[PDB]
Amino acid sequence: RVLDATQLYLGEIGYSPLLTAEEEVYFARRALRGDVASRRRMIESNLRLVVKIARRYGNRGLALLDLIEEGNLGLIRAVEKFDPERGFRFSTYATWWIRQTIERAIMNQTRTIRLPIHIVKELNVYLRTARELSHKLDHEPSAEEIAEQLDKPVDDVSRMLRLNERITSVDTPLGGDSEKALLDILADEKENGPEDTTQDDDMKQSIVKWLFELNAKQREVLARRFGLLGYEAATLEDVGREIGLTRERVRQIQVEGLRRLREILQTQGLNIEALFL
Amino acid sequence: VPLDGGRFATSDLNDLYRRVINRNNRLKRLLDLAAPDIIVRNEKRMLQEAVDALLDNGRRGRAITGSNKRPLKSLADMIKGKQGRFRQNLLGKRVDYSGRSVITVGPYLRLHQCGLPKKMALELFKPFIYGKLELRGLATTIKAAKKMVEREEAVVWDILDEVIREHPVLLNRAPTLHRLGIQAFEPVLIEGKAIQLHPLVCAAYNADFDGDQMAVHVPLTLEAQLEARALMMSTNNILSPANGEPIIVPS
Amino acid sequence: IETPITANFREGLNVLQYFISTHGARKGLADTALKTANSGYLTRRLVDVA
Amino acid sequence: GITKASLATESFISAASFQETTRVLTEAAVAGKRDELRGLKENVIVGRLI
Amino acid sequence: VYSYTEKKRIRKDFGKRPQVLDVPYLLSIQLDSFQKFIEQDPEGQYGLEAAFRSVFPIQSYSGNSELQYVSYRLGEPVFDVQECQIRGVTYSAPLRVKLRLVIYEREAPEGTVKDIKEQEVYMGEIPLMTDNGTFVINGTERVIVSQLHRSPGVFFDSDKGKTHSSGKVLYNARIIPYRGSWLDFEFDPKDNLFVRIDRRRKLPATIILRALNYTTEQILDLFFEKVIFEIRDNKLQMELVPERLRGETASFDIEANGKVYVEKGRRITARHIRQLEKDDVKLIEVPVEYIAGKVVAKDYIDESTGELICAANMELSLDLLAKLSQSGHKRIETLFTNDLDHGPYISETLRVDPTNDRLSALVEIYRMMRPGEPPTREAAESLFENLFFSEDRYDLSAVGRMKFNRSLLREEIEGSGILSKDDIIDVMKKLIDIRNGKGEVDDIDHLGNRRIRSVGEMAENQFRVGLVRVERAVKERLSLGDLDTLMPQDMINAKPISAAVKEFFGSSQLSQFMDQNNPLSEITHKRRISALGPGGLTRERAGFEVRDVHPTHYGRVCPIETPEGPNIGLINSLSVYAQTNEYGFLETPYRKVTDGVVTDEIHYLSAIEEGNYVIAQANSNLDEEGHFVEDLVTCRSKGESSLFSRDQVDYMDVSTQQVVSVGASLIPFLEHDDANRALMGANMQRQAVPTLRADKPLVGTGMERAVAVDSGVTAVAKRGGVVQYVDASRIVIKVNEDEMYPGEAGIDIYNLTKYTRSNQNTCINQMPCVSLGEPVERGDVLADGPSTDLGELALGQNMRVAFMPWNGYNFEDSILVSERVVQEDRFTTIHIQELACVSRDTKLGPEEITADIPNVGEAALSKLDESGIVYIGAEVTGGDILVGKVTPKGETQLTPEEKLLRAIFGEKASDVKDSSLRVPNGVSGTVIDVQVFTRDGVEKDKRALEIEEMQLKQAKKDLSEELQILEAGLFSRIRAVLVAGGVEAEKLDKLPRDRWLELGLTDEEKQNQLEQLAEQYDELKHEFEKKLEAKRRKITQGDDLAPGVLKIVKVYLAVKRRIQPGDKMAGRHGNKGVISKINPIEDMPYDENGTPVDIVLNPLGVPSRMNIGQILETHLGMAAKGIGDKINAMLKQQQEVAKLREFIQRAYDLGADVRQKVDLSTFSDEEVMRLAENLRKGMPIATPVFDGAKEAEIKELLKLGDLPTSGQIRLYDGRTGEQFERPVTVGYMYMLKLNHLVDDKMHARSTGSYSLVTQQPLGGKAQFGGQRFGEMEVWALEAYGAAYTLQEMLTVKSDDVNGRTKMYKNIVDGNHQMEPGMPESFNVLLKEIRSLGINIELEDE
DNA sequence: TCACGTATGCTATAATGTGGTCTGACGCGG
DNA sequence: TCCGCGTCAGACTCGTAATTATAGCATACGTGAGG
RNA sequence: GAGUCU
Ligand SMILES: [Mg+2]
Ligand SMILES: [Mg+2]
Repeated sequence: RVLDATQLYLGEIGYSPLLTAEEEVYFARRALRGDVASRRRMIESNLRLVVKIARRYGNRGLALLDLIEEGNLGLIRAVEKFDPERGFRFSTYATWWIRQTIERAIMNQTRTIRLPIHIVKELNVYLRTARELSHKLDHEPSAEEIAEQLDKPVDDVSRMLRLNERITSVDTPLGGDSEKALLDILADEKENGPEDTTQDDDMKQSIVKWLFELNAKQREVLARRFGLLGYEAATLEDVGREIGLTRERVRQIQVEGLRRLREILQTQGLNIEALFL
Repeated sequence: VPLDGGRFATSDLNDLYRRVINRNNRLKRLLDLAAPDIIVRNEKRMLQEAVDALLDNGRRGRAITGSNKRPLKSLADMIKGKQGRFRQNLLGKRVDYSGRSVITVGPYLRLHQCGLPKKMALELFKPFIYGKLELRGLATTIKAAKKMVEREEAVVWDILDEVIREHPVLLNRAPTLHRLGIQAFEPVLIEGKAIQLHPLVCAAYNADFDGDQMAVHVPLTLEAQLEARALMMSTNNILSPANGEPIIVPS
Repeated sequence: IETPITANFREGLNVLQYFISTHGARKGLADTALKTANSGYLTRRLVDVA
Repeated sequence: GITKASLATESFISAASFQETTRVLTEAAVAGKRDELRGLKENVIVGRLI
Repeated sequence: VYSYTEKKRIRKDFGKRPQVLDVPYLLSIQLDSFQKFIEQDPEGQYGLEAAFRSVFPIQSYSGNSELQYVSYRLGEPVFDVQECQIRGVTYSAPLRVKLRLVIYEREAPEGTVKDIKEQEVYMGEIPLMTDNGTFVINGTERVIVSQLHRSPGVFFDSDKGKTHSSGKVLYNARIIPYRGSWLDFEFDPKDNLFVRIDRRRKLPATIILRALNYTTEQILDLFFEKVIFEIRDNKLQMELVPERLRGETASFDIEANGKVYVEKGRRITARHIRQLEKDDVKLIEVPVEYIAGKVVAKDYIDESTGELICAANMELSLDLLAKLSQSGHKRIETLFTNDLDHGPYISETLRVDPTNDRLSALVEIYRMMRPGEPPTREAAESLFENLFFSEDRYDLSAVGRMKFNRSLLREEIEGSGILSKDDIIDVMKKLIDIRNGKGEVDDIDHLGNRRIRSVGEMAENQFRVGLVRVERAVKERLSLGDLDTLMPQDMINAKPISAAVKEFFGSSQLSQFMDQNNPLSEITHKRRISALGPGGLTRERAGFEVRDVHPTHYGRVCPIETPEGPNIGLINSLSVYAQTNEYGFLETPYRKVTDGVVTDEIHYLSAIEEGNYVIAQANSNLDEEGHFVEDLVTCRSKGESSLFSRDQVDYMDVSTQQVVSVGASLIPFLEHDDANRALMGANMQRQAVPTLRADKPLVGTGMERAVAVDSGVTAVAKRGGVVQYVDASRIVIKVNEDEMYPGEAGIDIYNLTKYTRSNQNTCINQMPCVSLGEPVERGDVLADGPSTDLGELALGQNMRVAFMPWNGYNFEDSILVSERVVQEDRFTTIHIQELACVSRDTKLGPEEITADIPNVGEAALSKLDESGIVYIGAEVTGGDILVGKVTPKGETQLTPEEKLLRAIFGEKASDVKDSSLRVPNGVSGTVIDVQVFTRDGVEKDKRALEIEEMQLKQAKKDLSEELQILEAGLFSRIRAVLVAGGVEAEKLDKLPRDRWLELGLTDEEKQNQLEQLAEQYDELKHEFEKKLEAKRRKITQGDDLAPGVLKIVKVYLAVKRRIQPGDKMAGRHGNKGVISKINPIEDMPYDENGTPVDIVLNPLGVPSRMNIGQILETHLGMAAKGIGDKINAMLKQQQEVAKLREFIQRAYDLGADVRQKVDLSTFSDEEVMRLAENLRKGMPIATPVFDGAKEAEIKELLKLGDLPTSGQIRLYDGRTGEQFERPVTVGYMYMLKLNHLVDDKMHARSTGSYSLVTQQPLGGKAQFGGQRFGEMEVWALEAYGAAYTLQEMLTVKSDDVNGRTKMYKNIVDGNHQMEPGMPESFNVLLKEIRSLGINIELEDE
């Protein structure tokens, strides 16, 4: 017995009929015409090719059994669109699909934030340029050495190189054996702490009382414009919908409410004190 | 979430969920394709492997490693053992209104007392100062009170002095082997940056002054002020609970 | 150890007497680092039951 | 013994907090056990009054 | 006798053991190991040379094309160390290697001469090691620690009673290669031999033998002896070797030609054995019943039929003996297998062995290591050959083969990396010898089995993995590639080799931050041996046997030097005279004893070699180049000490100091300190922050100067001569003609490294310690480092200490210091601090650095300039902005209340928010420097432009001075050559010098000198320009930064923290303590003379601690100051040069029989008064480690300063004025300010940031975090009963999100109310358990 | 109905079973 | 008797941020603006 | 990963 997933699938595909020249054409003749038996025993037989192609395409993004799975999917489209009428062989044609289906599916899954086809192939242009620049500039190539080789924007070379930077995980320890990781340092800035929470309770409870303080028509017009007491933040012209119905008298009364309130902050002890804030 | 620089970071669960969803969606596609069973079986083995890795990584087979060579932390791992939620974030906690420093003698102090630095006690008792500053009518709002304390105005030291009288503080040393590892004292504001400890309670803490550090905790609530003074005060805790003999003994 | 140190710290230990002393020095400091945790694990077992 | 008497307690939250977290949770899950929060550990966990 | 820098201040040495071997360079191992890795070795492969020869030449799978290594070269570094430390880049060199693509013809057999292509390819930049043994990685000095691992070879071991219940000691063997699979042989309870590869499953030991083509018959005829059984007529007979019936009972009546020797049931003693052997007894008649049980050795087939009568290895019986006699066999071979001596192991193993022949064994071996896979004759044979028997997958290395052969008692020392058939069998043989009785197991902790593996070897290892990563891509692209088009560089990748070496000089446990808060920490950290790391132990895997001290350590590793961490026996400092053996084992020097006379020839004995000889100890008195005076000498051999005769003495310890480390050598009177406290003292000596004023130690050992100089921090004279120019910044010395080279001017330049940052944010300054135009000898210290004084190591300060209690202010080693020490600012430390300001690129836009910042008072913008950078020299405190950074922000949703408040003042927030670099909270100092790194193409600040103007003009005056001093020094020689030939002194110096180089003489050897000086002048003239261009280019050049980063401004602050209560101080005998109070001078104790004490220590901190050295230090330190205060009085009185000569002379020759002998008749008048000037602070004294000063010598010295024998003085309380009841020990103890300073340690938090998932407070002052309330601390309030105190800390102080914000509001409203909830960490536990597929729900009331 | 980023598609020489660490201990089941 | 699994004290300070490799171009697929 | 108190 062997209870590992890999060496079991490998045992199965082993006892598989290795096809010859017009054996491929004989089955694929009835495969394109549509045959139950042909599709399977063509695909079943040619799994041995997929493994070898996937073996070289490893240690790059997925493990191994992952490349075989997406490799087997390329072998199936090789069988659907093979032409036995053409004198050329299947192992030639299918090698194009299995190298292709693995290459193109790796680009998507290998990256945690999904990186698209254009930006990845953009990037590979810059990467292979870098290796040739590097042999003759000893030190790694700069983003301007790469941009100036292709005569393309430094922003565009920096943009794509910036997307290559890999993602560190939160459960990675800085300590070693078992000290602390990155969650143990990183703050939740979205939830504000008691000091910050109570400050807007105190700022806005201070203001609920400063509303009752100013004149009845001045705290009506000023509050409902900014959307403090009303439902919607309106403008000088839009306060006319309510009862104001004025453009000059609304603007005089808005600023009249703020001027009496500016001297309420000069006397209570803020004004220039709370100007820095 | 984003690291300050452009780099991002993610949990190891996102990496295990992705393996599971990829293999599940591909399985659906290979069932759609009515592929031979040999292909379908490989995919069902890989689905079992990814689910088993998600739930408990290192249990069924060799755990799936990520980029670092270490294995991806599974769900089970955030539950189980020492660094699990239980032992680290639930039967024990990080605490507000706390600090520490290097301790030093206070042989002048009385047995119910301990030297608490100015600037430590100022940061410790911030909410009570903002509360006194509004009562005496010195600050209009909390933002105003915050700046008065940040400037360390002369008025603020006098109010800090007022809050702390008859308001006890808890002092703790590692290791906390027995209950006397924490004792309550009346704080005495001092000039330097170092905690002054009463010599007679030194036996309970096993604290020598060759560079020990001690944790400070504020009992905020009135219940906690009374619990500190009635149970955990240094003067109430003289005999050892292990043996009916005094731990508070001159050396 | 079958050979004990005849000397004292006022008189001073010689090269070998020190070397012999270090066997015991390290083993003591070793228990301060390691064996403390077998002992502290007893504290923990005891607390969880009572 | 200590280690067994601690795990024999009907509070599974006391047991999963001591040791053997993986085993405790599964045996409690299959029996459909209900912990009524008796002891100190349990209320320390939920953040209640002892 | 003594040099000029020694003449300034001589240490009175109390030594008595003349040092035959002087202290070697203490940083030898770092430099010599890495030097092997880089030096291109021609043949004897080492480092990079070995790497290429090993992996190359790499050939294709078609076998048509291959790459071949020629030669490699190292390019000069892009930035030197100076500029690497600044920019933040690795100090590394271009690796340029010549590689050649040789292609064979596939038609011709090997058509070798087809394409011989060639190019010199870039693969990676290897980090270079500094002069001091450091690597500068990303602008940090880092050290790679030497590893101590189990040596390769064979090692025999045994589980005693760990294996099994009976307690059968199962003996085992392990063949450990440098690369390749392990080979284990081991017994079982039932004494069957077994083999396991890579500690896989158990396979019968005879299976590897069948795989090496050994037939059943050959296997028995390796291990067992033969007994020939002759059948004559009827009576059965047996061939006797009398020695074999040894300690055995005679089973039958042993009778020979005509004599009964032993009766049935009788023990055959040594006498029965010599009776048969003297009578020369060869055949004996025996019963037929005796073979019943014997094992037949070979196959015996019937001559008549031709079939097996009995197979090899099968137990005979009477019916088998009948079939053999009648068949036609009357001479049977049989296995000789004693129950206690020659054991039948292989015999019983063969019956357990399921395999039959060679091919059956190879299958079974294949089936173990590759299980499930169907075997083939190709796969089974190929695997087993690639395990131990391939040049590729296996290598013992030279050390492995050498230790392997020396274990198996071989003649041959060097040999093959592959295991031979002989090797595997010889090992199985020795394993069985150990089980038998002769042979013992080797112990692992023996340093003869622990090999030292420094930087160079481990850098070579990683570089190989680099080449091996490339081997894949070479074999790949050789097959696919066109042969015609393909050059070698298209197949090579540089990134894997760069990456594998960068992984070592970066991620590795052994590459770490240099502990440089102290010269001693640098040099003892570089001398460090860790057995942790890859290829080594783990704390998980560390027992107590590895940790503890071993006999072998003696003289190799210091037993008094190791952390008191979890790493307590794992990490180890190297001893003083210790060295790495040629192979890698440790070795210690030893004076050979020939004819009983002690020869000054020294032999470095390896761990192995030491055990043979008897080594006398250093305590033994020689007759001064006669021999041992005492008839009996205390010596040590075979890991033990005993007394011996004098002709039996073979060797002797070279120095008194050799068992100890560098750290421990600096502890005075270490001989009187307990090992336990001595350990901490040497560990804390390393933590000692260097002070503002480097103060020498009055009570030294003498090693101070070896440490300070070898540490690299002191600028030393490369060549002696007169100092032409002295200055705070640099020293220029003109060299003496005899050492000066004839080509150049011969003027050395030392630009001294000035107030600069350390890794611990402490200070580094080099001050010139020789005066303007002073005569200097080669190898003298021209400039002092941070913790060094006239060449000697100065870690801290010595001061007047009184041992007496004081109102419990020295309670538990709490320390009472005078205001006068704080007033003198002598324990005040400098802390240079590095804070960076980074303009990055967010989604919303690039960040600006301008003084134009939204929401800012004029107090912040006052110290900034137009560009938004603080002025150099401006004092700053927490809150103050150092660099004005502003960041883009989306037009964020203003809350209506905010919109009102912004409309009230008018100042509405702009699109660009704010992220300015401002002084850390509470810290504060003076800005000493600002450095600006702008990317190539981003808009520069005008400040950056000022800095480029400053750097350029400075560079121009710097290289002007280079050419100017060098030209003046060069023509100074030409002028002297021109006089030797055509003397026209006064008249030639009148008109311009510019036309001096045309002038020659008649053609002599001196004319040839004029030519070199004139050609070299133009060489420097043309070099001056290409040098100026290099500086000017590097200054104009944009610095290439991380992605998203536009520019960085690095601001340097200088904090000057003085001592205060909480600061940790200590002596050097492990005597810790914390300042508790700074007592005013008026209050301190004072002696009859009136002089106030500096520090008052607790006497009760001594008897417990058993560190008496601190008291001997105090008494002697007092005596030393007593001499200083007498010389100070005589210099103030101004008595006479002849008088100072007498008193100092009597002092230096005071000891009973001192080693050093200073005659003052040699000193001139000017030399004596420079010396007295330095001795008046106190005569520095040296107490070697074990060769120290005795009580009598110290008391004798006390009488020279007119001080009491007792070293106790009558002190008087400063407060009261009355006397203390008894005399109190007072004197001078050299104390040390540890880095544990209270300004850093003190931390406090009310409310702060919260974690992302747990929603609990952060951790550490680094993050401004709350304190950990662990389950230990939970049990304390549980136990009291205080459940409210606990609930507070479990909810509203921790997770409870409603609780924490609500409670903060209750407390500002005054109301101290508990309004709790449920921790978010429990809410997390619920979802984490539910995501496991477990229903956890809250069944309510 | 283009513009733009994103995705799907197909390439016929033959090519057809994979390839990091090597050491803990003391207890307690199945 | 042998293999597998489970435990293995308590807080603190510092410190840094790594690597690789995926061809090239043509029609299809979705949303958003302008005639 | 290098430390500090036990
Ligand atoms: Mg103590
Ligand atoms: Mg202590």
